[PDB]
Amino acid sequence: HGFLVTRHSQTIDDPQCPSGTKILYHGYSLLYVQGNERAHGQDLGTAGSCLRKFSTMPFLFCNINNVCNFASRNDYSYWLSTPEPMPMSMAPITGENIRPFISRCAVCEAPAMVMAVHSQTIQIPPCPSGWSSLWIGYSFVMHTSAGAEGSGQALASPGSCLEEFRSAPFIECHGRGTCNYYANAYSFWLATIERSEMFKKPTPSTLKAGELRTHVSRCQVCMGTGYLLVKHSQTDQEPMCPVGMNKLWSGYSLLYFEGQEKAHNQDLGLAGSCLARFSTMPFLYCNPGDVCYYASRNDKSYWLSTTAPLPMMPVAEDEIKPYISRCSVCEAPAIAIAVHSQDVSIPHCPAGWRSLWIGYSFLMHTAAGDEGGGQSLVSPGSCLEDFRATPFIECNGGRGTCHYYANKYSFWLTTIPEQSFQGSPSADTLKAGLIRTHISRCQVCMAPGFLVTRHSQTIDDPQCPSGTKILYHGYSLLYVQGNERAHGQDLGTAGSCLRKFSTMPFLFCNINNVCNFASRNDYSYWLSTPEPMPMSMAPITGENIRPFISRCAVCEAPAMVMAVHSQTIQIPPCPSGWSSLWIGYSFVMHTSAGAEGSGQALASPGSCLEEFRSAPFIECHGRGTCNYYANAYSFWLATIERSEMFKKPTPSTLKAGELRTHVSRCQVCMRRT
Amino acid sequence: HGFLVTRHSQTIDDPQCPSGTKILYHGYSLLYVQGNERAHGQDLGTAGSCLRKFSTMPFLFCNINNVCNFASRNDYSYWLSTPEPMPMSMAPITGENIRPFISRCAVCEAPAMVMAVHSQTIQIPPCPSGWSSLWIGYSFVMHTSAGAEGSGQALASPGSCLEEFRSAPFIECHGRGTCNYYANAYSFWLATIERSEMFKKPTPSTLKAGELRTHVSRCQVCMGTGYLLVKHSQTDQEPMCPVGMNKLWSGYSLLYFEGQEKAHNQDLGLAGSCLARFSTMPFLYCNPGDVCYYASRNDKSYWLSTTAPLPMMPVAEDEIKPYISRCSVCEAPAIAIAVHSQDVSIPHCPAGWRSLWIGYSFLMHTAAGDEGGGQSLVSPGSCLEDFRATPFIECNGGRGTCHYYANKYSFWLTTIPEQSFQGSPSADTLKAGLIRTHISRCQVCMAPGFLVTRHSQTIDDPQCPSGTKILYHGYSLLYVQGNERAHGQDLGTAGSCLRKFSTMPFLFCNINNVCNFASRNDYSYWLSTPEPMPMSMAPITGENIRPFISRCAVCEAPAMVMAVHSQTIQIPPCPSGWSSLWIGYSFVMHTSAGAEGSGQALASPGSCLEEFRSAPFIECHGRGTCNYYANAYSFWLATIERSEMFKKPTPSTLKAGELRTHVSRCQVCMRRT
Ligand SMILES: [Cl-]
Ligand SMILES: [Cl-]
Ligand SMILES: [Cl-]
Ligand SMILES: [Cl-]
Ligand SMILES: [Cl-]
Ligand SMILES: [Cl-]
Ligand SMILES: [Cl-]
Ligand SMILES: [Cl-]
Ligand SMILES: [Cl-]
Ligand SMILES: [Cl-]
Ligand SMILES: [Cl-]
Ligand SMILES: [Cl-]
Repeated sequence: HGFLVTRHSQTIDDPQCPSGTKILYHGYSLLYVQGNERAHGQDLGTAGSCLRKFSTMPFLFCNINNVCNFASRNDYSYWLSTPEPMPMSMAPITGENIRPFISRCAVCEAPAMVMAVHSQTIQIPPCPSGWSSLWIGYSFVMHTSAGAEGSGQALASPGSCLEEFRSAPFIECHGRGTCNYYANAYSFWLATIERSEMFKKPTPSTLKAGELRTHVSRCQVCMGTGYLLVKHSQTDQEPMCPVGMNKLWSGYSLLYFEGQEKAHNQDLGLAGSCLARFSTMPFLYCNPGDVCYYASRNDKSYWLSTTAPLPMMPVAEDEIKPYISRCSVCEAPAIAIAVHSQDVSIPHCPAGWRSLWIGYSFLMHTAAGDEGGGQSLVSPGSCLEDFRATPFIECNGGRGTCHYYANKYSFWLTTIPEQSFQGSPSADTLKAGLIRTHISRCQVCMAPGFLVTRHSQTIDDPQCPSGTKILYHGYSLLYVQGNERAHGQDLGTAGSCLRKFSTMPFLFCNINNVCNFASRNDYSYWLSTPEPMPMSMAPITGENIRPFISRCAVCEAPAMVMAVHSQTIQIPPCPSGWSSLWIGYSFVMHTSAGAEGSGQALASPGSCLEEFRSAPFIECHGRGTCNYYANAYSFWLATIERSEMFKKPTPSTLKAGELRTHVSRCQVCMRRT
Repeated sequence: HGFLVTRHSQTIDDPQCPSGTKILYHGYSLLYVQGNERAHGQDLGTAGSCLRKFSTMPFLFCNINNVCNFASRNDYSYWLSTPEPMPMSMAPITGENIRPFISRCAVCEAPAMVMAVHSQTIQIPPCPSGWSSLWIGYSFVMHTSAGAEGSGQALASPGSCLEEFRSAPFIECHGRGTCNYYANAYSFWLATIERSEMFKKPTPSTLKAGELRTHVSRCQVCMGTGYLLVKHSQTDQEPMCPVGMNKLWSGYSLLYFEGQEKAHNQDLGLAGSCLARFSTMPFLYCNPGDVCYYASRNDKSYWLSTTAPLPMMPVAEDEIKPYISRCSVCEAPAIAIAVHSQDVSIPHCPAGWRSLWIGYSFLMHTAAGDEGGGQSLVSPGSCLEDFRATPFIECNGGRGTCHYYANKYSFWLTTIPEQSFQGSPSADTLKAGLIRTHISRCQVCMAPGFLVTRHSQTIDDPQCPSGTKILYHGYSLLYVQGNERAHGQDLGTAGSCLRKFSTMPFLFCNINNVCNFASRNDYSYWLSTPEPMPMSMAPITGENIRPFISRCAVCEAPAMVMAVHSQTIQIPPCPSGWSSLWIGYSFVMHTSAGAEGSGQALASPGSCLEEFRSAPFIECHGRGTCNYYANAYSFWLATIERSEMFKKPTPSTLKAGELRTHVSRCQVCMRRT
């Protein structure tokens, strides 16, 4: 069916594909990139973390004036690293001296899906019954470096299970060709939690060389038939698995971690959002000097919550339990997806598809600072059965307490009374019994196969590619920005294809159970068409917006689909056993207002746009206006010569007529069945 | 008395000192720097914006392991620029080709204080009666570039009045030696506002070459005897000036602007916080292509507010007026300062000092996103007569509406029952009649002369320097971090010298009139002593914190004091007419948790620390713990060879025994009287 597993050696040698899997290609271990000071990661369990060609600057950026710049500002790349020591000078490494520092990786095709399980103890967690073992490791969850930017791993992804513990598991590289370790490069790991300690104030620990792994959770990567379904009860009782679905485990509903004031979220539809053991501080962090700190600074955790009444002051220890939502992870015979109506009407499941539950369209959230995160709209995690203005609670780390604070926001897709296009939303403030008719509805449904999403980048619906069948058409949503926090929908997922357009397709709700729609200064971003910008350069409003918005198709596929990238001007061939759906250009990330943005998974078809555009997306506002602004940046994978991988990038500024000469090419492929 | 004015030519030629002033030195126009992705600006009206030696990397950073790195990561510097065109290649500029792009400046000594006034029309505002004119210009307020980081000008500073309008008034440089213009380099200007339009929804305008200056406010820089006192009524009536103080103007209480999701604040004790004409969008912005946008995106403004009752929905147009606090700017015979008690007791004014009012210690604020700002604790702007859990209102730009949202926080210095040292704060949640006894009190008092603040960086009180007299001693506060936003107290100001220490010297209050003290995950930062870090490297608690905290003295001076910096290993001589108070090392900025931080004004004695330390400050938490963490970074001005100013910086990594070889030296000087 085309499942993939990616393995990282954390040495200069290629890792072997785990028993029962077969090699597709090898590469270098890409952790994340940082462009215009915004980080965008690649999950280490996915093929996008494995790049065939290294470079300290593997991407470039383009502006709306059709000018692209390569290695010509101040951007970063980050790579998993080897045991190689820092040179005694502690000065940045350049050229071929970089090579001994970069981890290698393997992309392998598995016969069945692959996941990680975590013990939250020093013991190895066993694989689920009937699942086969691929490797064991240490629970790696997130990381931060320059600017305290960073990214993290999904806790059910193999990428959260590193086979070698390192206080310094990654190295920082710069567009100018330098790489080094820096004292603020932090690695975050799941900590060991005793069941008896779950609802006690954490005992802080400062750990040094020789005792570090004593507090690091262990993991095992496992392969098994079927798929995973995750349910969150939003109550203090574990949910029941649907009829016929064996339960793997129950736990506590984890929404996100905050380390160094940087959120790292778990998708509520994935098993990483269901943690078996609760703590107000379930992780620790290490600096590169082999010193780790558990519950010894000012970090926090966030959990989906129950209807337990708002406390007057923070709750401590065992008073926390009634507040924490519970979850169950279940073995499913097919992949569950969410469908959203953007309407008062509940959306029906497609004909023949088994329905699992009905809910409300939960999109994103913010709390302390402007940190937060959001859900994938094709994930069941975006469909909460119970609407709640405040669906999560904050747990303040080493304090051992949890509380509701006034800056907690939830964001929900809105109902839209128009059949499909809302260019001029009307602001409103909603309370009490007037809220729910403005919250989009959803249903979670079991799909018979797989989904491929395609974007025309024109006003015309795209055709479904060969071997796939249309499910629905819509508009190309790139990301949203709520309360100054950006949240994307991967362009390879059905969440980037919305049946209804609005310049403001969401609203937000506060601790006082008041919701505000199109009343503040929030944004939506959409892939756009070749429609020329107006000569006036003034914002576009209302019905005049329609010619600018790209259309999309969501299609049913008989097998899995992926993107591969050449990092050259040549088209990369599809892997053996895979056939071609389309070709395009390697699209990595983007920023716009406030330098916020999002990006694509490099193994996702969403990182392979069929039409190169220096300005591939348009910015819209709750005010009912859209425009192209001069700070809209698109980032693409750069072309790299194998012989020059480790040499200093040669900076280049490209103009119209030579843009696509330095843009990596890609192909989208589906496993032949 | 030693007043200074700084002028920027915006060309390659030295500007002339304005009539009635005399030249001290010339240099290059430094706008801001960015280190570890955090921006720190120098107000263009101050001598710290005028650096004798240019470099694309004029600073270095040091970590707690006594290792310093120069031009060896990925940092930035920004400079006011000339009319020089971009090269046709649009590729980064290097080497001597940079020189034609950098503005020159002059630092001049004035016989009296200097300010800017703004018309908010296309007409030149007249100088106040009895004030003499120095130059006229255009109202320049803030700017953003890479990462949408940036900084801005105080609206009563000459730095807010640029003599030449430019859509692209500054250029971006990098540690690697490159400089260029980028499409996201935004300049923000005060807009023209008709009195009849003040409380109407803004009319958006997209402006192109040939009509840009039609919407740009004009300004005049003026010199006059005496000082300025600013009062905010916190009501819809203008405050009366104190007896004997002539009123210059009345206006509306401006707290901050938000452009590109980056706050730029006005000090509530300075005349820039009193804007004569209100608008929900009082500024516009330009990109470097000579295209400007007024009320055409998603920016906002924030104002001090009244007791007008919380509206159920946003208020529009003329319903806004009852909500906006009013202000008056008054001519004062001496400089008013705030003194804070950190106690239930109201602090008395020093003997002989005229008292102006009594209030509560207002420290900082956050609202949309995590943006916000704060007050200087020696400024009367930190002493609000009326405590308010929500002392400001948000105005949503081009919507033309204002509202109170649930994520608005105010932060206040706390009362502390200990005589001077609180190492273990006890968390509490406060409501209704139990709040006010926990809010520090203040009094605003007219000082007979000037103030100099000195830090011992030891547990011993420093001596007041020659020619000054002790006023009080305290502890060295570097900055605070509330709701993930950092807010500093310049080390050359009395606000960095607090009579009482706490790991959590503040609390925050929410829209529901509930205050939370030491209950979440906030921070305070203090200059520290030579006390060794514990071998255990574990956090320090309670009374054990005392040996680590630096002491300070606030002293009365007969004249103004400044810092000068050599950018070499040699001590810079005091200017002619000025005598030496102490020598030290050029200290620019710092970051710690979350890569947040603050910095010093380079003309302030706070940028001249007498003891160089790679780890000059310690991090404390509301939990009652303090520690040195590996991501604590100190940034210092680097040494620069005049012949190599425009050449590529040579990167250097320095170890113990050679740290001070690349650290600029400074001297603190007082005008002889
Ligand atoms: Cl770069
Ligand atoms: Cl470092
Ligand atoms: Cl912690
Ligand atoms: Cl709160
Ligand atoms: Cl909005
Ligand atoms: Cl723009
Ligand atoms: Cl650098
Ligand atoms: Cl650009
Ligand atoms: Cl605007
Ligand atoms: Cl709100
Ligand atoms: Cl706290
Ligand atoms: Cl640390």
